Amino acid sequence: DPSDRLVPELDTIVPLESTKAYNMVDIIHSVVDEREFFEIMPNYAKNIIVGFARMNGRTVGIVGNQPKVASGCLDINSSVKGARFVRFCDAFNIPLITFVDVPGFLPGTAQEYGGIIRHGAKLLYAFAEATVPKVTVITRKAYGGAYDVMSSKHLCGDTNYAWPTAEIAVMGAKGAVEIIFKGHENVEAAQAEYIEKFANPFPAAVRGFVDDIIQPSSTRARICCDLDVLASKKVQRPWRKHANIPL
Amino acid sequence: YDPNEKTFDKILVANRGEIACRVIRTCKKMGIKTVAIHSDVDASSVHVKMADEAVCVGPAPTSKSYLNMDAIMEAIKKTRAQAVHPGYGFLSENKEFARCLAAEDVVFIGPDTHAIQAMGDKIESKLLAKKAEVNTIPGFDGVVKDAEEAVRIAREIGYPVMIKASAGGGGKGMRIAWDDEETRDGFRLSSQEAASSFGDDRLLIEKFIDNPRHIEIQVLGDKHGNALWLNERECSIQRRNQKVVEEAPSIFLDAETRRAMGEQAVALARAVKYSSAGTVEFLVDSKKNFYFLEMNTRLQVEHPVTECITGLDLVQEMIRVAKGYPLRHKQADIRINGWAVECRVYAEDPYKSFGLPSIGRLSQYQEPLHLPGVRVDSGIQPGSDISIYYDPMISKLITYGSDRTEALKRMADALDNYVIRGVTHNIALLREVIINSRFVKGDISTKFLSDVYPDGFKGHMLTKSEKNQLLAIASSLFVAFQLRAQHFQENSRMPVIKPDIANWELSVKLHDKVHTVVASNNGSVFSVEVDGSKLNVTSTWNLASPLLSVSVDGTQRTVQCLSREAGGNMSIQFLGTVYKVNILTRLAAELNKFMLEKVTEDTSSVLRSPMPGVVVAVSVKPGDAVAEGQEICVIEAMKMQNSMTAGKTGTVKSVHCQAGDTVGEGDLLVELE
Amino acid sequence: ATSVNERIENKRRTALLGGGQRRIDAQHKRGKLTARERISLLLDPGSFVESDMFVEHRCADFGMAADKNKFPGDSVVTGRGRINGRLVYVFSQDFTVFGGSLSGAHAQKICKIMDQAITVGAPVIGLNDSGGARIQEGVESLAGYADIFLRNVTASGVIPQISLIMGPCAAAAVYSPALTDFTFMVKDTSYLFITGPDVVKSVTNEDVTQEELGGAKTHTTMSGVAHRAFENDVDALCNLRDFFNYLPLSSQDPAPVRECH
Ligand SMILES: CCC(=O)SCCNC(=O)CCNC(=O)[C@H](O)C(C)(C)COP(=O)(O)OP(=O)(O)OC[C@H]1O[C@@H](n2cnc3c(N)ncnc32)[C@H](O)[C@@H]1OP(=O)(O)O
Ligand SMILES: Nc1ncnc2c1ncn2[C@@H]1O[C@H](COP(=O)(O)OP(=O)(O)OP(=O)(O)O)[C@@H](O)[C@H]1O
Ligand SMILES: *C(=O)CCCC[C@@H]1SC[C@@H]2NC(=O)N[C@@H]21
Ligand SMILES: [Mg+2]
Repeated sequence: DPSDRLVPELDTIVPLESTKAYNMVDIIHSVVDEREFFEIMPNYAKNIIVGFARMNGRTVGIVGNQPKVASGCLDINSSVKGARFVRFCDAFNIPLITFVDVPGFLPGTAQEYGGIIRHGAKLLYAFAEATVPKVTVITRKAYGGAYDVMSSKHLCGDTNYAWPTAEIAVMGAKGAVEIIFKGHENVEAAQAEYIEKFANPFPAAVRGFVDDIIQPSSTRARICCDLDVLASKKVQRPWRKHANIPL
Repeated sequence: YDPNEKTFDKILVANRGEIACRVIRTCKKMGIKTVAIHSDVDASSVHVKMADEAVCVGPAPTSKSYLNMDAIMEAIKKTRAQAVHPGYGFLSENKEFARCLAAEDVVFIGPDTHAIQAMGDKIESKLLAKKAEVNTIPGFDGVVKDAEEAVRIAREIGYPVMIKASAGGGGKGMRIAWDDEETRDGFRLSSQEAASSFGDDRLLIEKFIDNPRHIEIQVLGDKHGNALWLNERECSIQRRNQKVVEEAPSIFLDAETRRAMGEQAVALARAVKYSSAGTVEFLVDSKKNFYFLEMNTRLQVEHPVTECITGLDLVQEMIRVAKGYPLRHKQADIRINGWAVECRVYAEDPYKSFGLPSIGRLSQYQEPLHLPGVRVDSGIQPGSDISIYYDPMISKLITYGSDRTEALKRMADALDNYVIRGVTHNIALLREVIINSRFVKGDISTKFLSDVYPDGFKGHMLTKSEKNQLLAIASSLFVAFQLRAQHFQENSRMPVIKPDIANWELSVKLHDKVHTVVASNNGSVFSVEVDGSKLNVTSTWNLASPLLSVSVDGTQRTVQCLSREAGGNMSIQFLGTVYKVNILTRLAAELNKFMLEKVTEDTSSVLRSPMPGVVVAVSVKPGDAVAEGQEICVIEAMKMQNSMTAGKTGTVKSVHCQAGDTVGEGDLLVELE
Repeated sequence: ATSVNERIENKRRTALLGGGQRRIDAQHKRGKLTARERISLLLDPGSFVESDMFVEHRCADFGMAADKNKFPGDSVVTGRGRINGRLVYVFSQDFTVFGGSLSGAHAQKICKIMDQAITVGAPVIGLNDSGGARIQEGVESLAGYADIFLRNVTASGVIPQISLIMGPCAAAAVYSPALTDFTFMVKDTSYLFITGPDVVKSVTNEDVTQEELGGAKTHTTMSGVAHRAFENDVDALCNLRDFFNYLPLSSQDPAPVRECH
């Protein structure tokens, strides 16, 4: 399987409007070698996807959001499921590839009473402490602290890419409009200018939060090359017996 | 192809898909700008990207996007398009469309309004053909209204009676009678269905031809009163009264009959004053007698297959005629340049009613363009989506050769080397038809699919030698995967001790039989013993490429490995058919003999939705005791309405499908006993 | 004659007053203290050394470059001090300025304090009172949070990290306390929830209030997020000093030993 194989079927997989959902497993199958994927916990906490695959013959760990289930929102079970897999992959020098499409965390009193804060912290910690090479591709939404959690560049991420359909923001364009222009009460054109200026990957691109805005048909060709140059990655961290993960 | 020829500067293609791409390509070859109209869904299709400029003309449904007169007219105004090419279907045969186009300043590339009006109705077309001294099918003139008139006509047209309603393209409004009892009861039923469909109640009664052959004469006419007949075509292979395989030169016909047919078609075209490209269809019997049957006043779907044997671009000639220039060729210039065969690759499941439309998205799509003598007309690409709104046709595959055998061999190779992953296609049926003995010999009719497969398409029935070849290929592929699994990189800390196994003893389960296979490897050559029979399989063994070419005992075979699991299951497309084989090691099978059989909850009593789309109506309710052959409900999608029969007798336990509700594929609709 | 001295004095007197005396009175009416007096209670008298006192935010969109939207300090007071003679680094979020929302300068000051603490090997104590992330800042605000998060993971197991929530905390502001070793709350004043009750009604259609959703009792009796809850700020800070007396300054130091009777 050539490492420069193109994937033109990913050019239009993401629907234009955010209401519809797609299957991240299709993207994963298209990108990886021979379209072979060993998925871990495929029937539990299905809003997140974790598994093992190969890129250019090298074992890689795949983490992604599933917009089919619960619109891809993170919750307790998905947080723990992703966190332990990420920790295992980091412990055994296995590179991580992340596909990000997440609107936020699942709201409700059940999540708050169950300790959603602790498990979201678990996932954020697992992504932050990893010293293996990690490559992140944003396919659409990345809102709020979830964007920080899903292996942002600011967590010592190596390479971050955004598809042309991506959008990184503090929160939704609407709610941002009614939270900024509260007293203006003339949001008819404010919404238009806000969506034309911020509802796109440019604010993250111009500040350097994403390395490049790539075409979806080159994703595999972009990833393998990175995994070729990050194989010798080596970082140094302060000494400790062990850290205190929010278990 | 003369750029100096001052033709229109901008042309609007008011269609979509393969015909839109073909028209755009022809216009680009002539240095003409194009305008592409599309719906919201088809915002990234092949034709919109191929053609400069694009106009969204409405939502996904065709009635509001491609049949929307106002949007198309506004697009023409905005783009200042001089001419419009309708292609086939949609507004190709609409008189009000022609009136709107001829209104302001823009020309319509096709027949004039008078010709379309004359050919629209079957009775007027038949009387015009009779005036044009063209052999017509035995039948009465006018509209039949009473059973006495129907039986009176049946007296002279014989017991075989073909009750056909006016209009209804695609096989609609057609019935068959065999007796006066059958005559009048069928005429009652035909009047009922004509009132239900359009209310015209105009029924045509004619003699039913036994074992007919559908022969189409392509005719090209200009505005200067010149008509040319470009050989013939054969479209006998049909299901649901729709053509799938077309053969350009009719092996059934000879020179004299072909000349007579062409002269009659030219005379009829002159009578109608046709000034474009069209086709005149005939039902040739076994005794080489041809009877007129309908005239299509548009570019035919299977027009490329004749092009290969004539070297003429029909779209280019149509555009030149629309400009006003006369025909550039004479009758003697038309000359047969070999043999050409065309197959329509559809997105349908051939195992269900010789084709059942299916939806999905193309994960992989590759055409055999590198193979010799292969031309592909496709309006799709990798990642394209098949939706219920449009025609599920995937592509048209055309092969040209010196003779019929070369063309058929090239077609078989192209079908074997054509990759579609994501949807279900009818390549198995096409390949099985191509290599059929009757088709190769030439004895075919309009009911070839029905009588060749009475129960239905079951797949290729592979022989003993082919079964051994398939088993050898599967075993070699399994062993190749096992060998590749052991090729790690050097560790320098814990060296890998590769096992030195010589013979692999395997149990291979195919269909229901279990075979014992002994496989050995000598580099690139696998020696496989299946039940004593010894074979040698050699190949590059590239396990990642979608297509794998192997040589079994010298014979070259192209196979595809669609699926593969660690449990031993493999799906292999071989000779165009997908076979499932379960491969285990001998010890694995011996231990598997102790495994308990899991309970399977399949005792019939349930009928899911075989086809996606919208259910028009539900004919059953809970507590209804249905019988065999009783249709549960009717579902419409992609201009086709299908009713699935229960196939068993049992009281309906519950009903989950309601009339007018969107129903996906595989959804459980009605439960019964 | 140079007006640099008068400008410096004016900037200092503005920094001490935070966002204005009226907002200080509003904060006091709620039973809450300001950041600077919280620091004064927490640390030993005459031992607080402030850092980045004149740092201001750099936003320019939505008319945030006006003089009325410029505050020295940017809703956080950061520095170092001593508890019972032992060094500690402290930051206190100022709810007076933009509701304590985190901006680029806020995150920069917190990150600088954490970097100094990890360089010298001293614990970090953080008093959290923040509405959330400044929407006017945009993605920058998010970036800042992530920076803090990264350090919260880098210092984990190296220096003790203590969080005391003394006001509302929502959105991405709830993850830094979750990454710290210990987390204390103040009754009837502090809150911790990712989404507010209004969004909960919008999505799941149920009636809950802020106290039920993210109150101190909720997180100390059924959620397992907070460790202890105190009645008010003064008692909370006294108990924080008492608790800090137990811990070592770094993981490279042995367990503290005190005079015994
Ligand atoms: C990780 C998951 C997510 O991303 S969830 C969506 C992201 N949410 C956010 O970014 C902010 C959420 N916080 C809020 O909406 C409110 O501040 C909350 C905490 C709900 C209300 O708290 P409350 O006790 O009523 O305080 P308050 O309304 O009296 O405070 C008013 C002053 O605070 C300010 N403030 C507050 N939040 C922001 C903000 N995000 N951006 C800018 N300013 C903010 C207000 O502007 C207001 O300013 P001022 O101090 O009166 O001058
Ligand atoms: N009189 C007849 N006798 C025997 N078979 C017939 C007769 N009329 C029609 N058929 C069969 O039905 C098929 C449909 O014929 P026809 O081209 O008239 O259909 P249609 O649906 O009107 O076509 P179109 O799509 O061109 O409008 C023929 O190809 C032939 O197989
Ligand atoms: C649905 O999108 C319309 C498909 C095109 C029309 C079809 S294709 C074959 C039939 N012949 C014809 O002239 N129109 C029908
Ligand atoms: Mg026809």
